[PDB]
Amino acid sequence: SEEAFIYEAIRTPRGKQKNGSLHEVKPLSLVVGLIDELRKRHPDLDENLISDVILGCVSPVGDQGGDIARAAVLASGMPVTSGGVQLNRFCASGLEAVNTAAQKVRSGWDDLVLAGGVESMSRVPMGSDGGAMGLDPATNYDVMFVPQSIGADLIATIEGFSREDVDAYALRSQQKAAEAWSGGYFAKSVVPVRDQNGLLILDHDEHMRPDTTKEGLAKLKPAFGGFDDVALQKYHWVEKINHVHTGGNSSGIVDGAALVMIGSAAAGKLQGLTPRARIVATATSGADPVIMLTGPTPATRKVLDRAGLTVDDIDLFELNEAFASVVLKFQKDLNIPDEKLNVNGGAIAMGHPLGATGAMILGTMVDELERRNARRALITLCIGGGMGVATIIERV
Amino acid sequence: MSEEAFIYEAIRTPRGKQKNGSLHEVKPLSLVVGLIDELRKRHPDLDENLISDVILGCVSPVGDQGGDIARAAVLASGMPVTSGGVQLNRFCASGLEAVNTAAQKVRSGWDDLVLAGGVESMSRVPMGSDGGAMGLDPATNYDVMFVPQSIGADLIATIEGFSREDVDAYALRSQQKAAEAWSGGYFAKSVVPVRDQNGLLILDHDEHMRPDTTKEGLAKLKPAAALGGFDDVALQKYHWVEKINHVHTGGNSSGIVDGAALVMIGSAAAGKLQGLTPRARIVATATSGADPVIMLTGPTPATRKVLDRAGLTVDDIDLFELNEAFASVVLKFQKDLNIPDEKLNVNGGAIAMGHPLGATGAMILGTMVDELERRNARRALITLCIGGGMGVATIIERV
Amino acid sequence: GSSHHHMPDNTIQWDKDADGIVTLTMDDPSGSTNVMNEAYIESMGKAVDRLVAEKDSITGVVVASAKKTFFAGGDVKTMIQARPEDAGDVFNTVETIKRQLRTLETLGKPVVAAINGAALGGGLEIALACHHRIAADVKGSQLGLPEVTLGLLPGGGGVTRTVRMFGIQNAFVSVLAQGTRFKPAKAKEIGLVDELVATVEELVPAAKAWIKEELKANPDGAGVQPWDKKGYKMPGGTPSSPGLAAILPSFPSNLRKQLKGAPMPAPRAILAAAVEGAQVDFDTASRIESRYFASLVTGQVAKNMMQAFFFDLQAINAGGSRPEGIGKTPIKRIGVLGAGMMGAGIAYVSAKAGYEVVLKDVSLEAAAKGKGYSEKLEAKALERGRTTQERSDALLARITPTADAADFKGVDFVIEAVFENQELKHKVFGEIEDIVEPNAILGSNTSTLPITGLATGVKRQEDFIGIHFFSPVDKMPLVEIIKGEKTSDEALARVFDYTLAIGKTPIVVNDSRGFFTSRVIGTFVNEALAMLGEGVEPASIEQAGSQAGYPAPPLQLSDELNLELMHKIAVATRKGVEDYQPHPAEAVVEKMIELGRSGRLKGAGFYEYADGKRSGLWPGLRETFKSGSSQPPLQDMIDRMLFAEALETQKCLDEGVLTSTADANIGSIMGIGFPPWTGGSAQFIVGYSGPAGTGKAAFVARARELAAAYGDRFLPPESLLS
Ligand SMILES: OC[C@H]1O[C@H](O[C@H]2O[C@H](CO)[C@@H](O)[C@H](O)[C@H]2O)[C@H](O)[C@@H](O)[C@@H]1O
Ligand SMILES: OC[C@H]1O[C@H](O[C@H]2O[C@H](CO)[C@@H](O)[C@H](O)[C@H]2O)[C@H](O)[C@@H](O)[C@@H]1O
Repeated sequence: SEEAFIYEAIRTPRGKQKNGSLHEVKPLSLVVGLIDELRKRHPDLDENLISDVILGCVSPVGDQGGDIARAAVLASGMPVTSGGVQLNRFCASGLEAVNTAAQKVRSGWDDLVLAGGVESMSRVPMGSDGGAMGLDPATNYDVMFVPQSIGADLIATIEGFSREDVDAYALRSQQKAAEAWSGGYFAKSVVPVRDQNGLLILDHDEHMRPDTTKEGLAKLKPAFGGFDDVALQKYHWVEKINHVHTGGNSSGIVDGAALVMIGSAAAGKLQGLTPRARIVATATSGADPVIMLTGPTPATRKVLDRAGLTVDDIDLFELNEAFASVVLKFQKDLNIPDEKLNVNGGAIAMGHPLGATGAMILGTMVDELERRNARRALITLCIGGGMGVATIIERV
Repeated sequence: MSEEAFIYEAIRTPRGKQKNGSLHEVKPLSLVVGLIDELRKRHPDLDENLISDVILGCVSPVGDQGGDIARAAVLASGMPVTSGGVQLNRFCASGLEAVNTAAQKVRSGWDDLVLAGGVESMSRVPMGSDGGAMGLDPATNYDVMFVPQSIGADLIATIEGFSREDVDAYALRSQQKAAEAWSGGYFAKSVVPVRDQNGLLILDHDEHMRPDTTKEGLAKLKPAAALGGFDDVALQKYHWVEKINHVHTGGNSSGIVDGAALVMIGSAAAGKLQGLTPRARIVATATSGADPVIMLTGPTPATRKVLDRAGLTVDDIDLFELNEAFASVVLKFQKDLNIPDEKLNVNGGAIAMGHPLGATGAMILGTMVDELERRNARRALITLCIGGGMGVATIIERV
Repeated sequence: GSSHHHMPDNTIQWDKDADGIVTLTMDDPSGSTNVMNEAYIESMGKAVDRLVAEKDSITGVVVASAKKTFFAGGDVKTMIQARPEDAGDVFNTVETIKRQLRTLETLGKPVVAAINGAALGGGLEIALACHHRIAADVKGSQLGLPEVTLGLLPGGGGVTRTVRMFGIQNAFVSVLAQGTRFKPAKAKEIGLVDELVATVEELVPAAKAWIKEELKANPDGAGVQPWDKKGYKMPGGTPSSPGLAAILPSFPSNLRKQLKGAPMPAPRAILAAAVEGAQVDFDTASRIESRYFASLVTGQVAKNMMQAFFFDLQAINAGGSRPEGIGKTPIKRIGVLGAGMMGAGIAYVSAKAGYEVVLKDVSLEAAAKGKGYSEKLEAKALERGRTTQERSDALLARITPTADAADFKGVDFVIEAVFENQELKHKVFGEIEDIVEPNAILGSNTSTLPITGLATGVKRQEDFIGIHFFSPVDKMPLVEIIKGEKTSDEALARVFDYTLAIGKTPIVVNDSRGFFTSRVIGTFVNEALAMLGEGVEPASIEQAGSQAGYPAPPLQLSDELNLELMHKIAVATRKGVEDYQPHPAEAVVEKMIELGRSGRLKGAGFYEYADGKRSGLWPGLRETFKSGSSQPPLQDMIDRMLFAEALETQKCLDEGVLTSTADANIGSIMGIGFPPWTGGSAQFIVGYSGPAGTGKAAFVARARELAAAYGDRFLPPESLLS
């Protein structure tokens, strides 16, 4: 019945992994800083009307364990009735938090919900949580576990994407991310991180290498425990895997956090909030977990059917740049026009904070739709384990 | 709001004890896969491709419980790759939160048939193994006034006036009503015995139960992670209380056990297409909270909020099911809302059978579906106290 | 750019010997002690660049001093002036300072510290950056990190390096949290220092010898700290280690228990900086330490504590309240009149300082239980090893407990500690004033009786003076010197020197009824009793007292002082004005007397007492005063106690009872236990921080908010109003 609307979508900058600016900032602090920015924009918001806080986190251990969402509620001084729950659906965890928030608002039993995610990969590296699929040999042997970097190379092998091809997308992401920054696209949505004294720590995406050239990308060496033989046991018609992915055409490992406010039209009207976009549809699907990164295509198909829409009805496509071939595969499958796809750069340039990316690229499209004065945007991410999450937003 | 969410199945494993427990040798993934395979046994012609998500609560999702154990269960059990799989953590309520979220997904309409529940193998992944900012980082620990739940529970008993005999009286009541339920076959259809890869039995009952508990034996116990200055910290906020009466022991507190629970939830159209019969309807859900120093008074406002949401009062509810974390928490809840005694944890609770952090919410949720059915009653209300001062409540109506 | 820098004199003398061992001798020519000031930072900047330029001809470094002390403290004149907007400069200064020390640390070659004297605060931070430390075991030499006592923290690598050496828990508990100072023997014992020598002249030779040996014996580990080695293991584990992670959530609660909930942000910041620093590499850790340091220096607590325990305290120790021009006069034989818990405590701290005491009472049975106070205390010190058996026997042998008045011959210092009665003192002083030495000091330990009135019971009124001690005398560090209008400036200065000779701090106070300490601590106690009579829960009153920063909650203190003594003071004040609107506490005092409960002396008071030990609040207390009927905010109770004393301290400054804000602060802090975070009951006015503002202006705002709710006694005097 109720319709779910996005009222705010902010994110911290993404600090790099080696000698990063954010490496000294606890991930809990990143979330609190975004909560305090929402307060700055809406000081007369009745926080008692925020019924939940839903954060994605792929590695909920160490500084990110013990339900980091509830910690953000108490540490930021929000009301104790504001809930707080962590969830983990791997790479899509950030968008999954937003989807769940919307679906909660549609059911009527929540009024105003904060959703997002946090990942300080320089403090909590991926894999810090362990996992059965990886460490238990009985079920590892049976689900044919293979790291995503190999699935991405396998994708490029089957589809015929050359090293030049994946590198050309990498160069394009750097160019489009740099042009968006210099164009002021990100001025209102990227909240600089400061310390307890107000001194600046980070106000831009450090992983960006905007002086990237096609020649420098070819100098890089590929990332390449016998996981190659495991993959080719299932994809038996493929003789050899072409290892095309390097650190220059793969998503950067960064720290960052993102926050989104979501509520009903009645909930927003009661708090003086102007809706910025409407959550039209969400869909979760999947594909083979050995190749692992082909989830976006069926998830995007499902959400277009569920919303009564087609590729022609979508103005902007944003797919998480986990690897170059993943985006190229998606672009080939659905015949996405090149000028509609990841228009402001993506994770290859700016970085991929696991628990937070979904809420970041979601907020990136709420901003770009308003700037271009466009209507719809489809947001998707490939997920570890063969999953796929897609979402359609409509500008208001 | 449009689609109505219905419970179609609600099973669980027996709870194995912490010391020399039968379940200590079973990976927490296998506890989940075992419940998935029972659901296949009950409905061999279920088109699993209509299961859009698998939502498992888990409070310490590390080691054997890390890496999104929900998705691991989906891949391990051989479910379709389109069936998703997500872990969540809202402390003690993660089991019921997974069920509420599944129901809310069905109500939005963008999901059709959802598996929900939780897993927690506390003998293999002790609580705290995940760490956390509210505890291990001194900057914010000093501010949120962190206090272990066992001390807020004693603070509750000190404020409301619950003596050591009062809390030991409830503990006896729980052990008794749990032993009565087990001998009367109340749990025969829902508690799924755990077996190994050969079909040999591992566990078929709640090992933590001490059905021969005596009121004199409970008075012999010694009061109870709590060895620092937490007593003085709590009374800094609760400054009108002079001394804290430590009434809680291992015989009136929730037991530490392994376990898992699964609940199948879908729309009216979803179950009809698959030939399932809806057993109960999710009437309303609510989360609230209270002070996190005395963090266990959450059930009271969350229950009031779900009654006003569903347009009901305390009188309309036939069965109340509150998680027996600490005996004082239940006595407070009963004192606050004037809950009739004959309608409270009527099959015993966690003090007798155990409290697998991630799975408890779905375990006691499934306990009330069977008791509503066995009594031919109409409405049950399930609530849990949550760490950090949160509260979660759910009303179900029998169909 | 990012350098070792940022007009001032050069501080470090450079000398490279024929072996390639550089001797950096710090000798700031602006004062007697090497300070971490803008001059030092520049000098150490140049020297570190030179160690790197001439790295080919340098095999080792030695850091020495040309002062009596090694290196002590920071530039407090600068740090007390940092505003919140200056946090950028503060962060850059401590990072520059630590960038220098870090470069010295990773020079690729051993660096040894030659600690000839006190290495305190910033000084010890320099030595912790070296790979080896050698200390000359000389008298008065101390080593520690006392930054927390000024409301600061060891911001020059102290927190980071001590945690690297000892682990989180041991570094916090032993060194950082209370800024404990160590004698060179104790320093080597805990790992702060590595080895000792007999005299200072051996230091640099022993250092250059240690460099020469280290290079040949340990060629790969020369100039490499334990934490810069691959495979380093933090003592007691890192916060990710499961053993430490099991007990780590209890460190902030244990600290909250020790500080009783008071607003001291320095120990909180130290524990945070330690734990977060132990989670990251050494360089990221030291930067976190910088941010927590700037977080303190720009705050108000640090400015209060820096004003009190540095500027105010040094102004007093330097003879600020001492009359100018007067000369010293030695003391040879003290005579204590009365063997109560005061006279016995006066006989102990007088003998612990090396003075020959004569302790008289009214009976040999009571004078022996009086000297036995010095024996039961010398037994606690021999059981814990703090004193030898030879110095504990020479201490008790300078005490002669008697009941006769003839054996008072040769006494050149009389400190009377008899009961609080004027004509009794006139009698006690009359029968000794002639058989003691003729021109000796005549001192009284009265707590309310005017010294002017007591001075008429002797002939030499110019040598009659108040010498007010506090119980327990062995542990309280203040001596309130009361100047009667007959007292001369010499007797003032002589008791001033007596106070500095027994290891206590003196304030000088003009004669007035109640003096400073008693009168002010009276308003503190009466505020709690009024609240109790207003129906507030006693548990909330004690919690408000403890959480305000006081060493003892008020109702607990109201038992130590007799409730009958308070009734007496109230009758006295009423007598004076009539020859006055009563304070609401005066009804509680008499009501408690009427019920027979009056404190520890009666075995029954606000608390209950079983065989001499305190045990719980009296259960009948809530029925008597209808406790619980009034439930004001805790902060209102906290401010009511703090503001009553602060307002009463301004009244004393207005009336000429006190002559300096230095005496008002140190007097309130060391005398009546005013919370240290306030910096003193006078600093509390100019440094109040609340919701509604900060400074003297906000103090008045909060004063009127309290006066509008609880009584006009909370109305500020005019001297606070512009
Ligand atoms: O526990 C969550 C709350 O933490 C803070 O409040 C605690 O600490 C305050 C400072 O002394 C107390 O006044 C308060 O009673 C404590 O609960 C924080 O200020 C709150 O906003 C949080 O909800
Ligand atoms: O036992 C090895 C088999 O691994 C794959 O099969 C799995 O496929 C999914 C996980 O990757 C799940 O449905 C389930 O764990 C298995 O069916 C592979 O597809 C098979 O060919 C292998 O025999």
